[PDB]
Amino acid sequence: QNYGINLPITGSMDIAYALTSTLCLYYPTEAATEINDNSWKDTLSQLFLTKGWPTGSVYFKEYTNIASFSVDPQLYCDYNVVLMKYDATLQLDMSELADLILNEWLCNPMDITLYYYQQTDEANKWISMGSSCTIKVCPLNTQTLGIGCLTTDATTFEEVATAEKLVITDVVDGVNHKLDVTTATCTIRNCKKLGPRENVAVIQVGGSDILDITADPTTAPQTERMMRINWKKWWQVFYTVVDYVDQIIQVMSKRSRSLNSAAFYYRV
Amino acid sequence: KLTRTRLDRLYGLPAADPNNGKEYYEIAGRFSLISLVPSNDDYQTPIA
Repeated sequence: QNYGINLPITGSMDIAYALTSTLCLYYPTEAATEINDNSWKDTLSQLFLTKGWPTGSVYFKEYTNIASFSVDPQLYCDYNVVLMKYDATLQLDMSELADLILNEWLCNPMDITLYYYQQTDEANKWISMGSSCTIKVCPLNTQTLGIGCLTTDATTFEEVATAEKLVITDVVDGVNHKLDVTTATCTIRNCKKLGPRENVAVIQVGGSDILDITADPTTAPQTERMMRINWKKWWQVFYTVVDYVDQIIQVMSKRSRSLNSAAFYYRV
Repeated sequence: KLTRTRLDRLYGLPAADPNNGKEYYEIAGRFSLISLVPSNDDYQTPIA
């Protein structure tokens, strides 16, 4: 009722206390190709039914290749779980995918053909999503003079990523830069890292864990929303993540942006 | 073939009339020219 005016709230330590939550699971391909059945979905459905969860509440959206899944990951669902098939050769992309879809980025768009830019704080990054991004950046001193790159043309800058679909740069704060991409291929947005996102849980099925979400070198934390399990037959991975899906669900929480009370607080 | 001659089996275009009074031969064909140009791309200039 009284919204958007953050007023203190009185609780108490004096009184003890004595369904509509929707799991929304994703999954990769070679798993499926090895499953060798078209009813597995129905088996998962009936199992969840016996576990206390309604039928018709769980949906399976499939991603083909990890780099393909990197674009536009609008994971809109009451509770989200992402099982990623690990690679010993595709690592940084997994780390940044985790970073993106586990945090909340509020971003504004840019027009690099015209404007200079500059990052502001250790919580400001540049996300870049699309087909084939080839970032071109050229730092500047205080009165717009090229440093290690020539601004009188375009092809002498210092590239930071090639053959990438989704990459999130972090630049030295407090200095202006010239920028180029192919603005018919992919798009870059200047995002502020507002606060952790709690709707999603990412678990990895493969080699060793690599996950960190802070682009800070010093702080490489292990959150709870990042889990790891081994495998030699995907059947057991599915069965098991449903065996403990109770604990997984109790770990996550409702998205602090869609709660009918997060009104006028960034998305509601 | 040269009329009123004793030599047989003669070849080669003549210096007599290589054009037959007609016009120049015309040929349309492409040509590639790969060369090491001298060209200062952008440098050696005021940085201002």
